[PDB]
Amino acid sequence: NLYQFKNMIQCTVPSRSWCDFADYGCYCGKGGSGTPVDDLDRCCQVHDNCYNEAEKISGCWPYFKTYSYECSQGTLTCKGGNNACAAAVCDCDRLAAICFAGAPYTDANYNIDLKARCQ
Repeated sequence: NLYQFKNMIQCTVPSRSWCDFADYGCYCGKGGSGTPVDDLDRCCQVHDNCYNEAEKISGCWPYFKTYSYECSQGTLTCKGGNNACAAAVCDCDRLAAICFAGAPYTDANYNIDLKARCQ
């Protein structure tokens, strides 16, 4: 669920407030449309596409699905016991939090005009 994804970001990018990733580019912090603006926005495009794919599983709602995962000593682990939906959504979130860690953050891309730039 999103609360869990917020915590994953806090796990991999503790130098940034989680909120920096909540409204960035065309894809970070919504469903997403148009052309990703940079590397970090591409993390988010893949994250969003990953959620769209997980939505094909019956009863699977990525924003709301509570999975089982661990954050400790700089490492994210999606745990055994996750059903197909949980395991899919957890992996979406885990792969995204890692991507965020290695991607540059450009302040100009925070809170851009989605209607004009993301068509």
